Amino acid sequence: VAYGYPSYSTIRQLVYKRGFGKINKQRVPLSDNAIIEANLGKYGILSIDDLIHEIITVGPHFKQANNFLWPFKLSNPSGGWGVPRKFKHFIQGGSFGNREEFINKLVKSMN
Amino acid sequence: SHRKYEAPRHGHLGFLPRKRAASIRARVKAFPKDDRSKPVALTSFLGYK
Amino acid sequence: ASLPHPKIVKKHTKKFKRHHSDRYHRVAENWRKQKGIDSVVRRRFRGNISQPKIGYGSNKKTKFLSPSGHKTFLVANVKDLETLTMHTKTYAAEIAHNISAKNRVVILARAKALGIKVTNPKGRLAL
Amino acid sequence: AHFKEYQVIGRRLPTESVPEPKLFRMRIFASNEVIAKSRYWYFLQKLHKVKKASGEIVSINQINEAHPTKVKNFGVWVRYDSRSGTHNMYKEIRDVSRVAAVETLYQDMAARHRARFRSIHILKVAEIEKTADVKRQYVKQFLTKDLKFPLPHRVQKSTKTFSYKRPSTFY
Amino acid sequence: AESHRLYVKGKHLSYQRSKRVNNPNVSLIKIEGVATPQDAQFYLGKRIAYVYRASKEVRGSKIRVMWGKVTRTHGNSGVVRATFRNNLPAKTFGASVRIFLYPSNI
Amino acid sequence: LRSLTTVWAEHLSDEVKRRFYKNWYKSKKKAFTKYSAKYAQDGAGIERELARIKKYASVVRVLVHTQIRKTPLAQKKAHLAEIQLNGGSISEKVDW
Amino acid sequence: VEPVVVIDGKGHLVGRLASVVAKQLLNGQKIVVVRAEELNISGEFFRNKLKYHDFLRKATAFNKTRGPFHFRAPSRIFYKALRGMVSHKTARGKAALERLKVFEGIPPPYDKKKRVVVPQALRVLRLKPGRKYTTLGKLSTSVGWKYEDVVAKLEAKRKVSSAEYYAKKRAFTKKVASANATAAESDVAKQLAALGY
RNA sequence: UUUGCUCCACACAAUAUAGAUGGAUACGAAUAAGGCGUCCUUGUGGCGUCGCUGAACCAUAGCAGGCUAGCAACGGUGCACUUGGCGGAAAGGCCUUGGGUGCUUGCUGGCGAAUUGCAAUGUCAUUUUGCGUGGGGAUAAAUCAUUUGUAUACGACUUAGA
RNA sequence: GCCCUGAAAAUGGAUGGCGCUCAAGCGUGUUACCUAUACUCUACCGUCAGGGUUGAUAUGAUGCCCUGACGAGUAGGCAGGCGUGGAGGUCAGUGACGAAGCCUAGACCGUAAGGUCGGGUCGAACGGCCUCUAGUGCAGAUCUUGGUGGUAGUAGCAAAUA
RNA sequence: AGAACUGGCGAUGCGGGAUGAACCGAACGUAGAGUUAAGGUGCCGGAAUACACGCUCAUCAGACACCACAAAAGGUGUUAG
RNA sequence: GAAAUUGUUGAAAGGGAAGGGCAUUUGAUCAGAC
Repeated sequence: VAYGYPSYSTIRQLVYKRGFGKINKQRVPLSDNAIIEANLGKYGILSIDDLIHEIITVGPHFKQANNFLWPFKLSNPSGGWGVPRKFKHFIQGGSFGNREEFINKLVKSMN
Repeated sequence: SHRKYEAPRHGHLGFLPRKRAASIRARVKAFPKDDRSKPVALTSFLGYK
Repeated sequence: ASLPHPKIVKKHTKKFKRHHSDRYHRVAENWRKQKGIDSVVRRRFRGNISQPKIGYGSNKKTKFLSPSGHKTFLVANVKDLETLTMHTKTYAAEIAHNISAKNRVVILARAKALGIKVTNPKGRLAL
Repeated sequence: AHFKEYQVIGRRLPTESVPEPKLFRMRIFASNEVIAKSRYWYFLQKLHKVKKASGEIVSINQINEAHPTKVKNFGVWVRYDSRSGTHNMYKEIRDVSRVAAVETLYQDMAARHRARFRSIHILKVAEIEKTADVKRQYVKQFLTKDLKFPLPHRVQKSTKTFSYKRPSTFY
Repeated sequence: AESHRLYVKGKHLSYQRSKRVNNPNVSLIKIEGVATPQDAQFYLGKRIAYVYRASKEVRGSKIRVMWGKVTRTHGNSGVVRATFRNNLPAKTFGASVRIFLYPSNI
Repeated sequence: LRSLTTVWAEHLSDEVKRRFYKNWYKSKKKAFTKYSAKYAQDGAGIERELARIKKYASVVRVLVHTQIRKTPLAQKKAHLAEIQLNGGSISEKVDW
Repeated sequence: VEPVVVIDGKGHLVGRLASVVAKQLLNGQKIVVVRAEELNISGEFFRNKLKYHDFLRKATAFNKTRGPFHFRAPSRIFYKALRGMVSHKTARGKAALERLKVFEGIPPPYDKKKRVVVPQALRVLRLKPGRKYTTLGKLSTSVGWKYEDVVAKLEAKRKVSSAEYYAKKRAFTKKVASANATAAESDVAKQLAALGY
């Protein structure tokens, strides 16, 4: 895996473009506030922007909110992986590991 | 395994192939080298055995 | 003059032929899947023939439609032909192979009266 | 990559028995932020009874040097691993900035002693403030008065594949 | 005058390909005077014609045309990708193609 | 080396022109008949190709045919060959 | 931009020239290479002579006639290098090799046509100064080429008639250059200079 | 052998294209050196200039390039003739004398274009072959069969035969 | 550290090959670019799952429709279908104005098993559908019987005096 | 030859290691577009005869894991300590 | 009155096999639609 600490811009763009909710074991594009409303309205979540809020500021209902969000299907990075060989650690010139803020650049090229 | 005993090979490999000649008159493939000091003369002649 | 239909896609137009039908005479070209342990056709090695599979299944909106857009219905007499009277825009009649010469004249004349398309109005014509 | 000089300060995690730890500092040459923090933990564990889990990083600050235009002459000490042993070394690089000197050193070691990034320790990089304090000849050469030299046999790069006259290397 | 040319000269290089597999759906085109992807961006979307002769008249001529267009650049050296309505024969690798100026952005 | 040109003599005997025939008994014998017309001029024709061999042709060879009729052989068909001249001054090789 | 490109091969590296030319033929360009005897190969003459002798011992054991052919001409040595950089066994590859002619010296009509060079294959630009290089004419002679003296004689003649052509050319271009200078500083010329001409 | 063969001019067909769409535009040599201009006491000379790419030079306006008028110079170009050379590495091309002829956008005028309809390569190149005309040019061999043995398994070879 | 000595095997030959020497080699760094049945989006096919819809007319509610996810496979299991001989039912089915069979680089349907048509030949029987039944599907078993090739106008047809 | 844990081949194609049951990448309905992996970009061959710092001349150079070999011991060859 | 195998005519291709797959040029032929 490759992971890091994501910013508001990265997370906001992900849900808007590639955010899907787990609706009765079905992968449903959000595409409306009522879809989140009828499914996450118990915890005070009423919108796609509210859902992003519970993600970035880890709230009391982050577990349910994150679980509702379907796992994101990303493509390969647009500009490439930045390295000749992926399966070395980021510290060792590779791709895997913790890239503390450079995940934003990587995910945006994927998104 | 090697030949138990040595012997020179039979025949010459520079006269290959042992085919028929292309003509009844053998061709001269080399004439004597020329020095332009002597009078003009033929270098060969034709006769019958 | 058929009911409107989308663009008809075939996804494959070569006839799938059994392996080595080109090689041996005793091997017919009717399709047979290879069950051999070593077969390069069964293991899908590159450069070899493809095998029939459900991915080549046609669209259901265009399945069974001839290029003119009608579905073939075989008719052997007039009574069969009249069952298509309300279905001229979806079905084209096609006279069965064994119908005699004088009977085809009757069907063809009846077909044009009802406006029913016939796919083979050329068989057994004396001309 | 192209190197940047960072200062990294870390300390052991505070506790009730011993709060206010010593806040050790170290200068690191690294391509990016994550490597600078890593190399600090790598080197610190070699001196003190500490590791990444048992301490914290308090600060990181990139150091870009005062005069990116004045040409310096740097004395550099290293410690590197050969195929058979560990050896110390001292050389000079004459260039415009501290980071470019290290960027020269790593290529220089990789070219002469096949020493890759992993097997090299940069001990200290200092400016030779006084000329005639240079002890190696290859950098002492350029310190003469009114230095000047030509560049013979210049090779032009052609855009088109075919040239319509024989090229000339005057310069 | 002597010259009546309204198209840029070009050569048909090959299909899109790996070293052992090719894609006949995409053709590779070299444009004279184009050496960078930056320069080649000017000819994207231009109409490409392959003109060839034959011994049979079809609709009032013995010249047949395979029409195409330029889709994108290819490589660092000004080569571009093109797709034609019918794939180019591949007997014409190194044959010349005409890159017209329409549609125009000037 | 490559033969630039050949210059032949005005008159050729029968025994030499038999070399150019497979069936001598079936012939108008048509041998150098139009070539003999290259001669019978004062200085026009033959001297050019001779001067061609002067201006070029660092090697000069001579076409000779044997007098096979003098020998007791029953052949009647002479043998033609090139014999290279190894004198000097290739111009006078052509003259000789 | 050219129907036929004729290359002055003197002072070129045989492998880099072969690569550049090989691409030209595969792209549809007709090429003629002249003066193959003055081509260079990087490496001391002794090195390149041993390489040919190691090449010379590779032959079909049971019949030398169907074996690899060791061509000794400088034009043929360059041709062998180019054939290896081309898929010569296919129809497209055979078509490419039809667009190539390699000559020794500068024969007729190519003797009155412009010669170009390929700078990325030129020896004075490629090789480091001081490096040792071999000349194909010398190397070919040591392995069996017979026509070093023939070619040198025919180039001594050709260059003499070529210098005669150029001496007349310089006289005429002086006469034209004088006319343009006199025709300069004219109102027509002033407007031309304003437009960059 | 029932009028055959070859070359020249156009007349129409067939045939095919590894791929014209302004010009393949000519010193040699060196590259830690050269090109050009000029001068002299002619050299391994002096002085001046140039490169840092052909992004050059030439050509290039007109119904796919029409029809007419005038002006200025006596140049430019194409074409068929003609005078004299040069070139053999695969020369097969290069230079040159004279006259004729067409055009000339070097400069200033007059007439025509449309409708291929809003683009459709929108057809202008050269390969070979055939059939016709009209105008010259010239009137053979080889094989089988017979025959020799300097040859020979058979083919093949070498001889002979109006 | 690179390079060299150390460094000897048998058909000619292998950084894959050409070939490459401030590399097209070695160490190292930074960008650009190429392309897998992989990843993202879309269409279409099937499978699985979760749902909607008897309301009147129009008949398949095992139907029509909505949503989502998924798809490699030997041995093997299960399921849905194509074809053959014969049997019950039905199409008051086809047919001497040509049944069945055979042939057809002609057309159409189906992913496929297969199905359908046109043309030629032919001469007396044969199908669709719902079911029933089995001596029901072949590329092979040195399979069985029959038939036919390449070998091949080949080996050869020469003991016993003519 | 014999075991332990795990992953694979068997039963599996596809891109790459020229070539290969086992390595690397990645597992597969039929297509289109885009982007990449491992591997690469003189020519074969799609893709920079890219850019930068050094080193090496080899009268058997060197040239990319598995993997298709080379050691001890030596060298005013050359470079840096 | 099938196939293997064969003759004749017609068409096409053929530098040490042939046959196959994707894609298209060319030639021959052809259905649909109007």
